[PDB]
Amino acid sequence: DAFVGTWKLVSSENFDDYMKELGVGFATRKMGGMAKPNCIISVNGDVITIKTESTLKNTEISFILGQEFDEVTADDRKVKSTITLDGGVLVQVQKWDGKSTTIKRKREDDKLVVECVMKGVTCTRVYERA
Ligand SMILES: Cc1ccc(C(=O)CC(C)(C)CC(=O)O)cc1Br
Repeated sequence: DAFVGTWKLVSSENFDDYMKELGVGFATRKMGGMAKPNCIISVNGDVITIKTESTLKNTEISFILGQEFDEVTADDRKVKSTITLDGGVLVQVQKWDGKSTTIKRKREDDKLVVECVMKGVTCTRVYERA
């Protein structure tokens, strides 16, 4: 839709602070911090697939909107995820150990903008079409 495509990371703000708030250790933060992943979003019927690809780590999720699923995150958290579409924004929540984090993906001009919140920290990552 507005989201379908192959996207390349072009900027990132506050990602180290976001990872630190999630409890990610130094070695993993170091690897994640200067990663420049591609994000590949596709849809077939009810099922949306988001692939995130980078030199040292790939992940993939597939989901139906509104249906909770189990996810292993790139930093190895075992979480329960739910993704919904609200005002054209894809809103993902991950829940684990009584904590949560939200990841909002939105389309703005030429940008896929991804806002990640954990407690007081807000990270913004911008992707452009590859
Ligand atoms: C392999 C890999 C998997 C996920 C991420 C993210 O950064 C995910 C979040 C936090 C959701 C942010 C985003 O999608 O840009 C990075 C890499 Br490298």
